[PDB]
Formats: sequence, C-alpha cells, structure tokens
Amino acid sequence: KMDSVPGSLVVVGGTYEPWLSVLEQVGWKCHQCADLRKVDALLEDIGPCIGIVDLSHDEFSLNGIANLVSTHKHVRWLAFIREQQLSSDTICQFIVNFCIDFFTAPIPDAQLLSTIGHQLGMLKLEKKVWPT
Repeated sequence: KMDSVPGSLVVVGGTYEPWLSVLEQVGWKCHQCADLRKVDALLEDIGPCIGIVDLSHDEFSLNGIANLVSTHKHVRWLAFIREQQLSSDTICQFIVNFCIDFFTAPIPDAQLLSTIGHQLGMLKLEKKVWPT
C-alpha cells in the first residue's frame, strides 16, 4: 500500500529551476514564490505539502527561509543546493535539522521523481493529524 498520484508542492525559491518542469509534467501542482510573506499565507491555507527550498542561489536570506520552514513543521521540506554547498557546515546543518532530503542540480528524472514521490506516504499522515 503506497501513494503515487502527485499532489502539491510549494517552492520557496527564485529563478526557474529546470527540475520544476519534470514535476509539473508528471502532475504536480507547483506553487512557487520568492516572497516569504505570501508563502506563509499560502502555506496556512494549503495545509500539508511538499516544500522545496532553493538555497542554490545566494538569493534568499537563509534567515528568512528557516523562519518559514520553522513556522511550518508539517510541510515535507526538501533542500535544493549546488554540490559546492555540501562543503558548507552551515548548509548541512540546516538540511539535517529542517529537511528530510536534498538533491543537487543535474539529476535524472527518475531520481528526482523518486525522492519527491517517497514523501507521499508521510504527506498522508501529516494530513490525518493536521486537524490538530
């Protein structure tokens, strides 16, 4: 027993990231923004979802992100990063403390879909208890 129909994902992340299209092609509703006040609101009505935080451009104050990710403990957060940032202790600490997985830029479709897809089970238990 497992889940495979794609759901919704919020991408706290500026710049078009190519991987986004591979999810939209397979059925994901891909909410996206670079402004955080809107994602906090959107995430309040969306409820539980997959969240991908783009840290791969010195584009967001990783202060502003982790405040968001902190506020929404029941989103399944994945980190997107450049391979180079695996060398950064600060980045590895954020991922390990606030995300459940990560992936880097050139990645095959099947790996990417499997990494998101593997959160669909959890995403259902999050929803069972969301009326908290």
